[PDB]
Amino acid sequence: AQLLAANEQKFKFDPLFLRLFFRESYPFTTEKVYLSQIPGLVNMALYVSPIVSGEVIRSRGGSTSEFTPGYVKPKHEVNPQMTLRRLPDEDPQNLADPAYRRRRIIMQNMRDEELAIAQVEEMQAVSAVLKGKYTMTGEAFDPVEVDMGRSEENNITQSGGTEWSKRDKSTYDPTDDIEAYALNASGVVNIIVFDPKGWALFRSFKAVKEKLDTRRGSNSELETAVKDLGKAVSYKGMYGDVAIVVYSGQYVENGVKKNFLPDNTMVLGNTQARGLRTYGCIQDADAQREGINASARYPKNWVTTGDPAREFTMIQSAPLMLLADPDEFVSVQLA
Amino acid sequence: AQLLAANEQKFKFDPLFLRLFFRESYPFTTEKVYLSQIPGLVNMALYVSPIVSGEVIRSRGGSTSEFTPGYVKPKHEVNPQMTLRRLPDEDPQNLADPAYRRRRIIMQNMRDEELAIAQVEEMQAVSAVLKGKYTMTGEAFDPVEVDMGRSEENNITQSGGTEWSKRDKSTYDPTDDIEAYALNASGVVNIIVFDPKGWALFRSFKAVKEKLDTRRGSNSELETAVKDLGKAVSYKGMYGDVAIVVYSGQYVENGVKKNFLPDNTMVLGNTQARGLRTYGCIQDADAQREGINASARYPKNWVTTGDPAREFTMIQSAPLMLLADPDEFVSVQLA
Amino acid sequence: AQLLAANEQKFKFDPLFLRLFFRESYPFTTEKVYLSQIPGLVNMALYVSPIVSGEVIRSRGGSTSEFTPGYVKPKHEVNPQMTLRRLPDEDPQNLADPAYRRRRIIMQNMRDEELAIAQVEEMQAVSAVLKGKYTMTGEAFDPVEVDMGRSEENNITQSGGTEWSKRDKSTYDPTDDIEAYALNASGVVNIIVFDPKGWALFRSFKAVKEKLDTRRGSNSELETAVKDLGKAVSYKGMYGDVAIVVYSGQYVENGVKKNFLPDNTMVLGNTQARGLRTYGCIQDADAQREGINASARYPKNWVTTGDPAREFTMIQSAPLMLLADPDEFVSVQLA
Repeated sequence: AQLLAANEQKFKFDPLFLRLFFRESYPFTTEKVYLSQIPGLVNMALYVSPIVSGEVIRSRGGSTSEFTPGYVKPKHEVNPQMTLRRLPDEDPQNLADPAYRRRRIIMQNMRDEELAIAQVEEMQAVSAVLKGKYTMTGEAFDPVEVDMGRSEENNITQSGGTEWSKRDKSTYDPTDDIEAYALNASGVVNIIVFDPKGWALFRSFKAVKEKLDTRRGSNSELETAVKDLGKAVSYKGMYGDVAIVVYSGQYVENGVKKNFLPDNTMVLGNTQARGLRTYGCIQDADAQREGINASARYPKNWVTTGDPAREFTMIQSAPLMLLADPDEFVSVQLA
Repeated sequence: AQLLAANEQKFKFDPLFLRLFFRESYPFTTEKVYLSQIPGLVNMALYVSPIVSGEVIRSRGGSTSEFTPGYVKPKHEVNPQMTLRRLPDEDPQNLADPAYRRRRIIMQNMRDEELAIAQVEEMQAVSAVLKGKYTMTGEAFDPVEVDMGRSEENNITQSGGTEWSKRDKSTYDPTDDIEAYALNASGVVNIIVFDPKGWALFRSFKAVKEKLDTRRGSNSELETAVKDLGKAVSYKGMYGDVAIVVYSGQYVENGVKKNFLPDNTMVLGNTQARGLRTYGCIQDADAQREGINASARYPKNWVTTGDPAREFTMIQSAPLMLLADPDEFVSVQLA
Repeated sequence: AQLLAANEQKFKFDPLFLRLFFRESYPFTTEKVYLSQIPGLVNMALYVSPIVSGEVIRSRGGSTSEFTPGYVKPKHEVNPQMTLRRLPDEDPQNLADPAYRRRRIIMQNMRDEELAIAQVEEMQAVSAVLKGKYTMTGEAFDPVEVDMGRSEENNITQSGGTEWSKRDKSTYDPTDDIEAYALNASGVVNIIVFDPKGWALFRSFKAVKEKLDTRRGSNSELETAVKDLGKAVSYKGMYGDVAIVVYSGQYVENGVKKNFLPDNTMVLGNTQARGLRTYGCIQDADAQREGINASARYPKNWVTTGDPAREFTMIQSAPLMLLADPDEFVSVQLA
């Protein structure tokens, strides 16, 4: 059987949300995820004369704690009938070796497994930053709710008398409307990432293209962080002090593709916003014995006997994406 | 006769369709091609409970999983009278000996056999992704039809009603048309490869000229993948987010050179698409006897006696150029 | 733990459809079943000249492929407490040894495995040639559809138009109706398989009673099938050139017995009709580890650890009882 240390992946393919907002991670050593354990923020200094001692500082972070993360654990078989990919310039002599073929199959199954986990880790992020409400469902899970604690004003949808679709396409300037939306953002807005269906509406305005300086090179760091996803994400240009990204990544259902975002929607935030990546206990009998109770991922390979007689490789984790200031992003439902 | 070791070519000149979309290859160990063994696409992760239970994931192949490969075995003769081409740095003194003349004519036959096979493979790939459908024909061979499953929404015909050739060349902006045609691409496009004749009408508009970039290219390693194909491939620049390539390849029929693409056409798509390069078995006694049934190419040299007392060279293969998702591209039929 | 050498069933008990139409069996080597790999029939040898190269015959034709098998795996436990079924003409002295008693109860348990899988094969076969369409389903196995391609011209229902009950049971003749039913058979028909209570009404006609022949012996080799399954199969005699046989077989559901053929049915076919007996792979780690992928049955004895700590016996199969051509039978729904 493959050793547990066979974890040679080193691929970082975070789809534009775990790579820009949810950088820091907090794996937990307890089963449930207790929100009151995060480091939190800090008071100013509390001036004190240098003859008397000062009160010790204590930061706690959040009140509602007893959350519960999902415990996704996809499996795969290693049936040695798959037609292995012809790696460039590899010899055919090595392909005859059963051990090398088995190792190649295990390595490909690891990639397939890790691409299956990040889908949930990004669906959680998308759901968190659209409404601040996110429920976990699935067969045999007892659906668990997650209330991030959003305000109400940070969901402004254009549904009044005048919308961006049913007005003038030559004289209207959306700068004022965008600033009005970003006023209640509890900070300086920096990213106005679009869903391309909703993007095409904004793009039609000439007042946009008359001032959208879409020069190549976003800010010298954003395009460095987003070139890896040449399939899903794209960069439009700079709208002055802010940049525009078009995110079109799709999450696959049992057999069908679906969009992460509703088509005619946009969301505003910052690249410096902090997003928690809290995990939970990897409740495994062997993982407890190897002292890896608190960790991000946990591969395992075993050989089953008798009824489902096969060899399985499984990846298990516990994603409970969170935010510190959920009301800093504003998700505008366009029309 | 020269042995199987006469395979010293190691030249990678696959022309823009086997290198940009069909990079990965899946040679098979059976007469036909079955999509069941193909890894396919990863599914969702399916939240489950803790160690209580766990369900096994199987990656199926869908509905159709049986295709017939396009077997091919072009033959050449090695008559030691053909006047050798004056390749540079070639001394005739160490050339008059037949031991070198034959050894070089063998290599020349290998080169043009491989060139013909690779060019037919590219023709197959273009016929595949220009319209989604495909066929196999030929004298002394049973016709075979191959259907990728392209959606009808990805075959936009420009001739109907609103073309590009009948608009003002200084006021009409074709960005809106490109956006409207690339909206239904099931993924952000970055490659808008044109035709040598089809690019003229697109570029004739003035609005493109100022916005169009020529700055040597700043997209990716794509410029390196283009510089090797200096003859029939030209890289123009930036449309703002996508790259522009004008490709004017040619292939030799019975006696006439023709282009791969229909005259006034263009394609949009992604440079990160998944293009299958499935191959059948090399149904030869020696290949099976040497365990080389699963391979992309098979050279062979022998001498037949009695009626055709001549020495021959063969390169056997069986391409079935296939595309994972045909709906990731848009084929605009310009007019 | 008994090894795979415990294969001593030695019982040939094919019930009248695996013996009359589905004689030829073909265990596949791929998980899914592709009919484009069936050898097919053989034609007359050409009169090739002596001193000339011959021509290679191709034993292929007819795709109709892509059918998946209905994997079946019934378990049993071998707890040594049950009173052993004492076989007639056996030595009772060596029954004292528990090691022999366990080895005998293993085979007594294996017989039930074989019978309970033969019943599933009969369920596959009987209604295979009754409509063409076949839905295989059950718990822990999602429903699967298998369609032969029978035409509506081959499934005449007597209820359409004129019934048979509302007719004179002493003067009317069904010969014209029989010929009309047999005209759309794409081949001569000589079997008139009935249902006993659906055959009583057919026999109720006066002319049929004396018209039916009851001569000794079948045509060539039809009485041979009767001599084996005499409990539920009866051969009335001759009806010109078509044989009258009555199948009153039953299969056991959980605790109740059901008849194989629905009430009012009669099938018109040929004894030489080709009926496939395809199979799937033995999806088991030990099967690949011992190279027994292409097999119909697969015994296994093994020991469970911990929760149901017992020793089990299991047989795995994959019956996909299939017809070479759906248009060789006519299944009249009597009325």
